[PDB]
Amino acid sequence: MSLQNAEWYWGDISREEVNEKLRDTADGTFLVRDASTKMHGDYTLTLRKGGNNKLIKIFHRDGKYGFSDPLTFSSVVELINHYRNESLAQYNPKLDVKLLYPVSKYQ
Amino acid sequence: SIDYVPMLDMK
Repeated sequence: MSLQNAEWYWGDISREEVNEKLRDTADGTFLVRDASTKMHGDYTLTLRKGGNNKLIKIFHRDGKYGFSDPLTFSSVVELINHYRNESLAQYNPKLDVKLLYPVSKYQ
Repeated sequence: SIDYVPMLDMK
């Protein structure tokens, strides 16, 4: 399971725990947790940008993953890996960042 | 944003 071994995936932690980790960190710092929803296989990307934590929803429909219509990524790691090298600006002009610094559960 | 960041569709 590529996702469970991903250093930046923290599974079932709270909004409050994530806020502790993201506190005072540089823009581009990010982790992924499970969505507060009941297991739609849904995850939440939290991203540091402009001094606050952006909550970005990772949708899971058919067998695909993504931030909006259409869902085209075959895994959440594939998705996150993509936006490590490409800004999220095309989804929302306020989000002119990449996923730069992973919050690592090994580190 | 209000809670979750609005992300635009590409379709």
